[PDB]
Amino acid sequence: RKMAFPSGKVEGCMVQVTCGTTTLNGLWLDDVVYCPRHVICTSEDMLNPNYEDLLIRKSNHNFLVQAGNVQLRVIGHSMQNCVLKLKVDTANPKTPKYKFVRIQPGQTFSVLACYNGSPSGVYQCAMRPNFTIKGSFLNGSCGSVGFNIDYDCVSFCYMHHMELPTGVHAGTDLEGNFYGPFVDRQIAQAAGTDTTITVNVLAWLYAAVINGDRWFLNRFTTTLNDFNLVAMKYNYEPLTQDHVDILGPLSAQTGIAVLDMCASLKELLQNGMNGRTILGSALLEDEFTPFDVVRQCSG
Amino acid sequence: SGFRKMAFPSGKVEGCMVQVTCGTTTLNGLWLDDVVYCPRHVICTSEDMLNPNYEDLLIRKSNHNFLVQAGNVQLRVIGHSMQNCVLKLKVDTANPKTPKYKFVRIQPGQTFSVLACYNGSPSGVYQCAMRPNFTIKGSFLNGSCGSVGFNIDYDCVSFCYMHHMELPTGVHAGTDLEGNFYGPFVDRQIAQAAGTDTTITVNVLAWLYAAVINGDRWFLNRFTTTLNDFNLVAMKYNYEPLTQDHVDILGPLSAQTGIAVLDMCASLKELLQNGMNGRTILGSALLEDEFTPFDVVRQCSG
Ligand SMILES: *C(=N)[C@H](C[C@@H]1CCNC1=O)NC(=O)[C@@H]1[C@@H]2[C@H](CN1C(=O)[C@@H](NC(=O)C(F)(F)F)C(C)(C)C)C2(C)C
Ligand SMILES: *C(=N)[C@H](C[C@@H]1CCNC1=O)NC(=O)[C@@H]1[C@@H]2[C@H](CN1C(=O)[C@@H](NC(=O)C(F)(F)F)C(C)(C)C)C2(C)C
Repeated sequence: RKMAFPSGKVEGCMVQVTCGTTTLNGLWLDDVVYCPRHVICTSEDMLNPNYEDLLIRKSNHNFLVQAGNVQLRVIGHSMQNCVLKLKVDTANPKTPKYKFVRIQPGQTFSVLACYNGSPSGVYQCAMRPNFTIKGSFLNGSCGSVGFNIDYDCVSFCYMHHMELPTGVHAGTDLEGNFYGPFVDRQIAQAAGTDTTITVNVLAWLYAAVINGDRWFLNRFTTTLNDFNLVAMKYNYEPLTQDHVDILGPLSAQTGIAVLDMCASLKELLQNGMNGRTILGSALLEDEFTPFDVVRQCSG
Repeated sequence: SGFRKMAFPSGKVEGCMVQVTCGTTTLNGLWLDDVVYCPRHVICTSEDMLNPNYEDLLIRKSNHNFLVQAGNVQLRVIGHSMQNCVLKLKVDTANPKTPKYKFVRIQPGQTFSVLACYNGSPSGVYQCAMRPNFTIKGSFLNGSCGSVGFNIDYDCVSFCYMHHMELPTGVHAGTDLEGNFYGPFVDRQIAQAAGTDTTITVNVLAWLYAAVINGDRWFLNRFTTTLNDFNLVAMKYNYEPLTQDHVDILGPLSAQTGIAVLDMCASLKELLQNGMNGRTILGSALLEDEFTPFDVVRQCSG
């Protein structure tokens, strides 16, 4: 099934940041708190903000940072793209090993949804090819982060900023650069047409084969270039060299060449599933990555 | 908005997980105060699991045969007792990370989070429900026993499940923290099958309300039905009956959407008799039944 990473290492980094009456969540690592810069905005400000001018008027003593009800004094502030960086007087004793990463469309991560600095729930999702995520976020969730854990290292990849009219969500990496062509202004914005994540569908078919569900395999293969041109006709993402590489381990485990699985997928796309299921499903799953299959099938 | 299968944050439980070893058998334990809880079959060899004499096996053990590891540090066992299918190991150090907690026994249909662990180390968290046939549709591998399921209310962890075994159909079975199995199963390595399962009707309706709150409305219709006439059709399709307490607990979702519970029941009735026409609800091709009304209110309202 779809699992989240254990959230404990991130829970110990969640704080709340307040300007005036505007409050959201921040991320406390060592002696720095990271949060969306629109915390410095009033309601009217958000309709058409001048962030450079709003920050010039701000001082350290205007920022209220709290871990629980314990205040952390801000001793410096700066803006990096769409994130604020607030230096505080206390190094977080629960800081884990960590890094900041910018992920690619199709990569999955866990989200720790927080409100008023208080973790509320954890769920798994993926960066869509149109650079949105199908999240679950209510008022006050901004600053919630998405992450992956490898070994003892937390790779932070997403911070939440906004919800689009179609009910999907958009945000930045931890250097404040939006995923996608979105801006942190309350103005009409729309997600592009989404596509299906082909590398992930393939990983899910490999998973099916590993579990003994393999009726969909044909005795044919294709060329990468031929597969990519046909895939786009069904609103499927084309494969990159990196996609073919990260499928290597699953190809080796099953002995099924990547391009042979591509040929099997193409036949599925052309003829559908004749009232048949794969892993108990009539829909092809596209939010399980090859890493997810390995991690969840090996423990 | 949006709607995801959501688990509780797992940090408070991660701080309680440890490793327990007997001979060559290793699994997970739950360290609360100065006691470690774990499945009793940790004391079994391969031959023992095929036909265990648990009380005899435990009388023949001593404290020092139990190797308990928290992180990289060994804890010294100073006592041990057996409560049903659970072993309690008294250790000489209290867990400083112990949360406020209670042990509860849940009813079928209720949901909970599972923190899957291996060798005392947390691996993943996911949301489950207690099936009507007392199994759970988990994801557990070798070494996962002693993983627990829980809910959190404010700052209090309610432990409701500890993992013990996997049935041949791939569903899972375990105990409450008093060591009593959910369902008619035993901690012995012998073929065991579960009763026939049913769908958790009140949960399906809560999820239909979630789909409406999120703008997925295609399955609604202009009709209503009586509670009894709905239950007749539900039971025909192997769905649980809907009680008046279930109707009441759906009230707040009915109020938010303006859709009476018995109006939604008429839509579910039509879904059961006609199928979904290959359409989806909240991106699902099947009716989801592992969100309670509380789960939906909490995620869609706050
Ligand atoms: C931050 N706590 C929220 C998170 C939102 C609220 C409901 N669900 C979410 O994910 N972010 C905002 O309120 C941001 C903030 C001003 C407006 N905004 C929006 O998300 C708005 N959306 C847009 O303006 C749109 F459509 F362009 F995406 C809103 C209409 C409130 C959903 C700023 C700076 C974008
Ligand atoms: C605990 N570490 C494992 C967890 C298992 C391993 C595979 N997936 C799981 O959830 N539990 C066990 O190994 C228990 C333990 C001996 C046998 N067992 C089983 O789960 C076996 N099942 C059964 O014998 C059956 F059919 F009754 F469910 C197994 C065939 C190994 C899955 C005991 C005492 C039950």
